[PDB]
Amino acid sequence: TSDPVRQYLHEIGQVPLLTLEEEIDLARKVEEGMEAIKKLSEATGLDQELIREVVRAKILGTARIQKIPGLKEKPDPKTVEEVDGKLKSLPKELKRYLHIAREGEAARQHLIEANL
Amino acid sequence: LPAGVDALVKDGEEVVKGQELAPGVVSRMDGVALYRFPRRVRVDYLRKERAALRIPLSAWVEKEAYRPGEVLAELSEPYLFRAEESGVVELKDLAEGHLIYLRQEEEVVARYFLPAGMTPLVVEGEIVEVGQPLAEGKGLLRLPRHMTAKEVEAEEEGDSVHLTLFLEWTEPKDYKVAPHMNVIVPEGAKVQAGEKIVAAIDPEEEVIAEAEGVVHLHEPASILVV
Repeated sequence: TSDPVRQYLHEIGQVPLLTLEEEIDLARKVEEGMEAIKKLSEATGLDQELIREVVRAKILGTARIQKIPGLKEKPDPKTVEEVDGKLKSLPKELKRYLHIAREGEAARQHLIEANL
Repeated sequence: LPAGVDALVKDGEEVVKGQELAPGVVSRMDGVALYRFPRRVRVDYLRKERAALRIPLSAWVEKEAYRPGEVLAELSEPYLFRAEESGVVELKDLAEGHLIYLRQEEEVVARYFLPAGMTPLVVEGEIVEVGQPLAEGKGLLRLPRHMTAKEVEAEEEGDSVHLTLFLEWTEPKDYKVAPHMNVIVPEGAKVQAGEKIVAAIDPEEEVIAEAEGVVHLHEPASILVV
């Protein structure tokens, strides 16, 4: 009769476990992403968690993350989009750390799901 | 993919339904195949040398650049190749071919090239003399199959002709990757000398390019075609 527990059980059953290789690769990709954010903080002169969340806004869904934090958290066109445009002004060595960052961000999700 | 097995298709290449991506792996969907955790990483290193060989002109085939496997000269009778200089020797066997380094004290005197079929008459550490026999061609004697040749230099004062060559080739090398390690440069990537091919946890276990060359990836733990 539509058990809520079997739902979650088979939902986590879809994503397989992770051996040593995959695990180490994941963690390394994550720390790489975070340190990438650390350099990108010196890039445009921004904070860690700022750009870190700005990455999420472009990954785990676009409008939905800024739409329902609750009535007031942070403005989408104002304190978000300008961060996207401000970091778009940068050359190769800089602009690549962005992709490294988001990559690590995805790796974090994969890590959490694998060990669920 | 089973451990100890390579891939038939190189990384980032189109594949078809039914096409074998491995002896045990057959793709069910047309797409782009991608390597997952290569267990082994090979490399090809470039080797440059400027090397001399003296052969009778009544033998030698006229060529500007000999290539791998390309037939070199003729040599009717088993002409002995006699050293034009004196020195110690360094016998370096390159595949089917050979190399002789005539050396005095620190720096070498001269460096001579032995094509496949010209057999070394000396042994590394032995001494030679001016005009002393170095190698012997049996006739035939074609340039080896892993090595190329550029920049012909032809000097002939008589029946015998001295030939200087700019000889470049590819020497293979193999690195066995670990789970600690993470491959950086892509497939067939042209790499510099001293660059880090494959990183790792502690740099002691890392992979540093021994010379200038190209990198290859093999034995993927799995192959994901999308």
